[PDB]
Amino acid sequence: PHSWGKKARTRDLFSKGFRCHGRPSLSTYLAVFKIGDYVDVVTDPSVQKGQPSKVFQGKTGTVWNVTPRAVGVLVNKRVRGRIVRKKISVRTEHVRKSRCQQDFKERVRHNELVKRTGVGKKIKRQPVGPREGQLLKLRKKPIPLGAKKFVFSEVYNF
Amino acid sequence: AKSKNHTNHNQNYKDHRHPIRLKGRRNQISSKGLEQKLKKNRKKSRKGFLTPDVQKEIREKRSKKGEARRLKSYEKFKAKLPIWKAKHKAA
Amino acid sequence: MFVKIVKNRSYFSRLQIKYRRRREGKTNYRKRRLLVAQDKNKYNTPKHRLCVRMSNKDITAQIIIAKIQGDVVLAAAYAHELPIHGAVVGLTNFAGAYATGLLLARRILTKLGLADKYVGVAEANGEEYHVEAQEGRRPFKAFMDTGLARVTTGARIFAVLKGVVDGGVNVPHSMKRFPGYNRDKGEMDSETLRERIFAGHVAEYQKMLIREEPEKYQEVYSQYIAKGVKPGEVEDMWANCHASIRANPMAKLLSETFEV
Amino acid sequence: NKASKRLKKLQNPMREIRVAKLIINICVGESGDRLTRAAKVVEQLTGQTPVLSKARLTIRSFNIRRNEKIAVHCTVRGQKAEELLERGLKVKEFELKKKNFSKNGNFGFGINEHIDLGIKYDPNTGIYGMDFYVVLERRGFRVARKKRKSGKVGKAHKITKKESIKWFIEKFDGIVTD
Amino acid sequence: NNCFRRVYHSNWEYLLSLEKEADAEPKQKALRYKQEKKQQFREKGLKLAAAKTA
RNA sequence: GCGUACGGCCAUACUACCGGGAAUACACCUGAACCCGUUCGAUUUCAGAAGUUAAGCCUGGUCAGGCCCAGUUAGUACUGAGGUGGGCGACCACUUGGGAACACUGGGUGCUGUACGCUU
RNA sequence: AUUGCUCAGGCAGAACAGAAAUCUCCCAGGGAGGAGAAGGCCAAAGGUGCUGCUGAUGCUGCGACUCUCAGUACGAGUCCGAAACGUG
RNA sequence: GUGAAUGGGUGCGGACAGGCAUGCUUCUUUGCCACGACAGGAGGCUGUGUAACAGCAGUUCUCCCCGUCUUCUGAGCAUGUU
RNA sequence: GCGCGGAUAGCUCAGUCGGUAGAGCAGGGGAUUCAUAAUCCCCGUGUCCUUGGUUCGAUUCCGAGUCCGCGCACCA
Repeated sequence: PHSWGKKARTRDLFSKGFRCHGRPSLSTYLAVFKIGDYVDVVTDPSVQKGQPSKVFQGKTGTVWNVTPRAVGVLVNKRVRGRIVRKKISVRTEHVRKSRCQQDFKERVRHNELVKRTGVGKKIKRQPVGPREGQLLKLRKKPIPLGAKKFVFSEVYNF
Repeated sequence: AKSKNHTNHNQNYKDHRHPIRLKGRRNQISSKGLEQKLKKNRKKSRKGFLTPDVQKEIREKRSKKGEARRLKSYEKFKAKLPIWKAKHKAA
Repeated sequence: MFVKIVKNRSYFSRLQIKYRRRREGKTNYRKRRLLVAQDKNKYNTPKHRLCVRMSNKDITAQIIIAKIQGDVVLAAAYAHELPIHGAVVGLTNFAGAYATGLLLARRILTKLGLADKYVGVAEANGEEYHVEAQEGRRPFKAFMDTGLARVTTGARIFAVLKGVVDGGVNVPHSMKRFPGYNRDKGEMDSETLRERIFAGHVAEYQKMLIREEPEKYQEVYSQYIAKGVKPGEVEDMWANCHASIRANPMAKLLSETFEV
Repeated sequence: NKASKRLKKLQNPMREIRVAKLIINICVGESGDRLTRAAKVVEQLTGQTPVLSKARLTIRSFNIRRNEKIAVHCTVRGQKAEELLERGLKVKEFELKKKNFSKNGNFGFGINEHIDLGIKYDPNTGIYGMDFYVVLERRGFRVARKKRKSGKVGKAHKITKKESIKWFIEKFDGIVTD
Repeated sequence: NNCFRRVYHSNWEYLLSLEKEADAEPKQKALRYKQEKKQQFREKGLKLAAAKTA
């Protein structure tokens, strides 16, 4: 595209949402990050400082460093045939606590409370499988399904 | 004379010949870059670390602290147990 | 010739609305972000703020901890619960603001357990008291929150601030916004600050209005006269209220402080 | 009794119209010779130092540059405002015309010579014309003017051209032209 | 949905629940200590059953 | 059933118009000796409590504008994979999956946390 | 940096004065401004007045990084530690 | 103002998971004394086995409550236990 | 198609790197002359092709289209 700036091809990318402008609220600042935490690197255009590069826009990393106003995150980046562990120093306005492990932690806490108290059935999370045979009394009478006559008007309404 | 310069044609094939992996995934990452206060505090903490034998006897003492109460109450409960068992019989 | 309506359906559709408490004219969100944003190295270590707000007939001070659910309030103190300590009239004064700040400081230090350790100053001077730390728990540290009020040299916001500073809370502060301070030279006048803390200005004005113009003294200051207050007992009234507060901070009824 | 209650509501005391302010304005278009004397005469009328207004856009048709001081004015409020308003309306013989009133109720009028206003010495500064703009209010109008917990005045409390005209009729006992 | 509004709301609810977790974490820690005590008891009961049946 | 202080989410909360508001309040409100600030005690600061819910605030209404929700548009548009399918093409149909949007219809018009009170 | 204020434009009004001088009120999500190309961003403000300042090279042969990328440099930029300062 | 299909990042556990107790720190916190002092009551309780919960075992037992003494900040790194 | 220059009162030329404009001739009035020309005293005459940031203002700043002229267009 014959201009590779730090914010090239980011008209739609770094645009806020419809009726979503304004600097971030206090829920963004009252969040708490610890080393090892998983975080979505999601740039906030209302804050022009500490921004990550556009190449870490939807990347989930893990926290390795916590500074006063910013946080260090380790994000994997496929270069061409490798993966490199990029280190970003991104302020906490451009990062969110990732729920990527929320279901897993819910399930683990469930199974551990099961095996600690003796109640529950220890989720194993199989897929949605085939069903069994039913006899299905089912008063309802079937509706005649079939093709219908073609009407040029009802197709090309005007 | 005039060439056909840029192309990304065989690049995924070359890049996928061998598995696309991270070189060191289990390896630790250096402490360089970590915040200076946290590095200094790790150093000083480890300096102050007690030894495993001192820690073992510390934990032993902590366990022995509330022992006169615990053993007494437990033996009282154990004494009252057979009455409970004989009452549960009558059910 | 009509006016091209500007509050269109498209105007209303594309219009984004301010925050609720900003529409209410109540929250300064820039100062809020700057004050409450805690260093990410202090994982869930809140910043306690002395939020001080004022109305026409009352002065509220609160130790506040901002959380995502809401703000958690520790040891509030209002300038209408001074009567149970013996400050019956002249509430919302500079004297009343100092009194309610001192009440808040005593209350928070009790709730925390630092009341008998950090006492601050009991005979209210006008000078600088910075809460000196001791061997064990450091003094409670809170940060001033003025909100939408205007800061001026001699405001009741800073009367409350001086109240809590003397009560023992380690609020960072300079004297640059106190009645004694002279911006030109850069120096305080502890005597004029003390006189304003004990309402020497109000008492002197009332003595002046009794000397001359003995009709404005009943136009204004009518309930000063309705109560048993007199120009000359105001200062020791506020002194006794300070003593009573420091005696029983967490008092809610008159049976605690009086009838003894 | 709906009618009784609503008549008493609109006959509340807090609905008495006052004079929020009176603005004395002298736009000369010049930059210091006549402008200093305009400032002096307006500070003799009012009792406070005036404020000097500069030109927005250089207009080579009115001989005004940008940032060049071209006018002077003063905002009086209260006792001297009522007095000076009475003086101006006396100059105009307490008659006024309906067009002089705004859609929001505020009104105005300009006079050509100020000596009649009770100013003694003419030639030290010179006859100066000026604009008296009177802005009305009721007690309660500061809800839009303050900063914390500010709202905006309700339609019942806002003053209109009709009641502004009738108030200027009753007080000052005057006339309003078509 | 997948709206920015929906995603931001889900994140705000996540942060709310993390806050409530940290708010009731002491009580939870007491409960979990008692639960580990009961797990100790269960393990030792199983051990006694095995040693008596052998 | 509510008030105030601080909030979180930031219109089901906004905008306009028409009404009602018990208590605590909040608010308008009164003055300028001081602290302080102004061209103007308007804002602001200080000091008060004579009056008023008139406005602010709260609350009720509106097939109001907006916003939100559900239906519906619609298995329509689009589309991954497939064919020695059709067609001169333009493009279309089929097989196997995924599957909207505007519009239209109708309904709704903040929830709530901490503290201090009112209502008792 | 504190702090106060709110912009484009518009209705209405005021001697000369008019389309356009200055003043007043209401409306105005930004249709202004932020040096410049375009894009993004921003309203008790990353706008602007006043004022105070010099943090316009964070002491070093001083760090980890990011864009570029060969994961080289220059450059540009983010994040830190602590001396000394500005403003509050 | 909406927004697919196809896509991209991350996560999906040990038999290293998860829980529990304790230590250290010049870092953080108001959060130290304290690796301290004191301490009552109720109880067919707890576990394995069961929809018949019968039966069987007793381990510093269960609850008020991980109590009170103003009441005990986190983080990082370790020591043990399961 | 390429590169460049130019459009300013009736004619010809200045002013073209932002605070409204000139020179000569011309045209209109008066005078000298018997009368015209020369000569003397005066006067008006230009939205600076047309279109946009316009720094507060543009002939004078950039940006397109018109109108006029110039040069280049080779080995083919």
